[PDB]
Amino acid sequence: NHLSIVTLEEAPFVIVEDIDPETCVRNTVPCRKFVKINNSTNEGMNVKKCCKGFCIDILKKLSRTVKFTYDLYLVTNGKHGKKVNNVWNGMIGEVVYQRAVMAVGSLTINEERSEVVDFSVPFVETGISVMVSRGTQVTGLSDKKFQRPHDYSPPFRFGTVPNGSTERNIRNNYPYMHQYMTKFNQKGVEDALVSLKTGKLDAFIYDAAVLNYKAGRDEGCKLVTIGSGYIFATTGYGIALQKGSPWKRQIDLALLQFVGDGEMEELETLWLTGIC
Amino acid sequence: MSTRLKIVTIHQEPFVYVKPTLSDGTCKEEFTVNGDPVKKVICTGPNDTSPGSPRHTVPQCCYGFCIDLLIKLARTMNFTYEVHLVADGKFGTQERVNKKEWNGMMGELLSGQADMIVAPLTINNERAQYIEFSKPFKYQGLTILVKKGTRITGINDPRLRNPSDKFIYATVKQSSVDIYFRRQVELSTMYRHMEKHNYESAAEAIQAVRDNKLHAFIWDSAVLEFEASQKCDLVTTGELFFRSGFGIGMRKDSPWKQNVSLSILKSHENGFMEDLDKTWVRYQEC
Ligand SMILES: CCN(Cc1cc(=O)n2c(C(=O)NC)c(C)sc2n1)c1ccc(F)cc1
Ligand SMILES: N[C@@H](CCC(=O)O)C(=O)O
Repeated sequence: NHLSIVTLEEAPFVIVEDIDPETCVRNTVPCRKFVKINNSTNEGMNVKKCCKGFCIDILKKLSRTVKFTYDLYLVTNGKHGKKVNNVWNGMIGEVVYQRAVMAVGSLTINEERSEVVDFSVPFVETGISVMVSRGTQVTGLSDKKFQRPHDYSPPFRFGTVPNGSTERNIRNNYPYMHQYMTKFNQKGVEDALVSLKTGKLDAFIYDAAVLNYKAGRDEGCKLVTIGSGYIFATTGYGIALQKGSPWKRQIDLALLQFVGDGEMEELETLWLTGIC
Repeated sequence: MSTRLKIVTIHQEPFVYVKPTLSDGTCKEEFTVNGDPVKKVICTGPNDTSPGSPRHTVPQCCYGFCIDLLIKLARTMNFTYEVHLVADGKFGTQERVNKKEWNGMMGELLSGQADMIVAPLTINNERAQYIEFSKPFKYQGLTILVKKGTRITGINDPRLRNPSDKFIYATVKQSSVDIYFRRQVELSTMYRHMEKHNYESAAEAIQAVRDNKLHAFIWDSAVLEFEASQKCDLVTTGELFFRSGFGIGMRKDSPWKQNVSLSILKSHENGFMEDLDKTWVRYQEC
């Protein structure tokens, strides 16, 4: 009934805030982050941070509906999820190695992850999108500028934020594009939006739902998602749960109720809608 | 003896096209836009389309998005199947008999008549309480199909939010769109008008919008948006009120539920699902 639940920051899905100068106020839920004392010890401390966002509003709704309480924590070993020598890290990892009953955030459902964890029904449509400055000419991932980057002189500059579903999808389908992209690996989304706006990168390949949110909220509406916000290798954001979990049913039916009720379209109006 | 999967489906263009077998009982060799051969299965459905009539089962030619996807799920997971059409031509709703029962494909799946539903079956709370759905193989919504000339803002036109006789609108009886209006209070004045005019089939309502014997049709956009591209005399109005996805139906006991979703994801990821969409769903202009 009192479940360990992992999350990861990614505006607007999960937003971390520092606790008030005493406790967590408004729509915010408390969320602990284990912070190391130093980088040559395992000794650390659980800092009390304050979590909010679209997924946090889904989790807030789910505890009420499904009737559970939770101990919310932020993933420190990695990010979303990556298989390293057949050993999982990030949110996925936390659920696999029974450190979390479930993972709520901007976590992309994919076959690879569905072999190890059970996913709730999708709550946000996602996949791969291509953001450029308003004026770059790209048909999609299918572009010879991407498929064959050395056919063009000078070559096209494009990258992603590695160790996530996007990089796995590109590695899986386009081996030549992948090996080319690696030299343009971005630390995170903010670096890539700057590398884009400051002309240091010609296109940033990333998660559809985050790229679509970033376009709509762009200062001066210079950055855009190719097509009219076209998604390739279409998937969604799902709640990760342990294989054979008893919560799956209860969570799926609640999520399906929230879609039907209009409670989900409400969440999209509050958190995801943009200007541009 | 059998491990041969009973596959219930419905007729719904461009997902499942149903046509007669030839005189030898075989399927016509048809070729796609590309020039590649159209994959076709035999489907043992009835012939008398009339309600409360004797169902005489006859082999027919089944092909479309959902057939390509079934052939895929078959090859991939290694299983054999027999395709048959839903005896009552319905998707599935739960009706009062005290005791309640499901009609259409939903009834068929739950009764044992079918071991899996390969069709454009909308995922919803009602159905999901009783059956297991796969991860979606399509995300679409609901929209209004009208004759070119009929002017409507969308789902909130005065001719729809406040009904009459000058403007007659409806949906398909015993479907998810039926359930949708039947469970929402804000649409109570809409459903009470619509239940008076609801159609036994989508084909029938789309025909009635062609005949001008119907003014507007609230149905699945993947189907409606397609019919408009095929029939330039018909047009879709407004954006999408409500968004829903299609899933493969199975029983909660079915040991295929995992492997079905793993294939649907494999297919999305590797662009085969976009391939199917590019083949069937997105073609023609007006
Ligand atoms: C097109 C295939 N998809 C995308 C998809 C399906 C879907 O049903 N939903 C729902 C919804 O109506 N859920 C009840 C949302 C809300 S956003 C969303 N996106 C897909 C396919 C596989 C997958 F694992 C995830 C998404
Ligand atoms: N949401 C993605 C990370 C972002 C991306 O790879 O575009 C995941 O769960 O892997």
